[PDB]
Amino acid sequence: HMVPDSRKAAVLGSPITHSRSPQLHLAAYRALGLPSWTYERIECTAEQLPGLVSALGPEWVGLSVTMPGKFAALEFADQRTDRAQLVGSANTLVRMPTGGWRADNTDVDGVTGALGTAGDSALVIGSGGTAPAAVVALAELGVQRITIVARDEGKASRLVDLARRCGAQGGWCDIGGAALADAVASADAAVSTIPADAAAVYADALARVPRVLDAIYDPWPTPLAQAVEAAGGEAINGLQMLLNQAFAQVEQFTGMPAPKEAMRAALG
Repeated sequence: HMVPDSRKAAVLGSPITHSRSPQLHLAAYRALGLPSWTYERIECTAEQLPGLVSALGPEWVGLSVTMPGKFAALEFADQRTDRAQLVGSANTLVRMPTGGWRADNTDVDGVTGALGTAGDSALVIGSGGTAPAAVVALAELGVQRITIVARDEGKASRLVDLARRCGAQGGWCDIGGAALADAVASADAAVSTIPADAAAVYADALARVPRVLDAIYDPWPTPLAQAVEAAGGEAINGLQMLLNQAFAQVEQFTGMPAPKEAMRAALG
């Protein structure tokens, strides 16, 4: 009954059925020659997360964390990356060689990896819970200006503040207002964080942004993507954010380069 040792990982959150993390990680571990590592789903509230992680034994190598637990994960960890602190939340907990848990935010990699570059002037469409990672990612892509295109000036102002704390210029553009055309005319890229049916209202107005990362991937192409493509631009969907989020977790958990083709085969 001599067998190789193995490690345990999981995704924590609630609801926990939509996450693709188990699929992408098991596809990676099998490609990396670690077929006995396990990756489970654990339903977990923000309030439950610290007690849950605190009790895990040394065989637990890493956790992915999704809503509603990302703030709690950052607070729980005894070490955190600078970019997780800057985003203000963590979607990743990695066991350290000598026992601690390190928090990171690879949602940032989702956007930097999916987009590649965002040029000099980038838009974030929306002001909801995924917008902070988009802002920090755009700043990490070296954009000079981040414009928050959203309806709620209050939620937008907090993202403008974050853009500036990241070193970029920032400002707000009312999605429903007269200033949108000028924001689009000078934009090099956009990240759209809102649902497809909400973005469809503004698809023609956003069509001229040359490169658009749409967080939505089902159905595809979205109305937004269709307009961008009809205008000669490039539309990228949210599966590429999920892919690039996962690359970084797999590398941190296994210490091996991400098996990218194997993970692409599991993407959907």
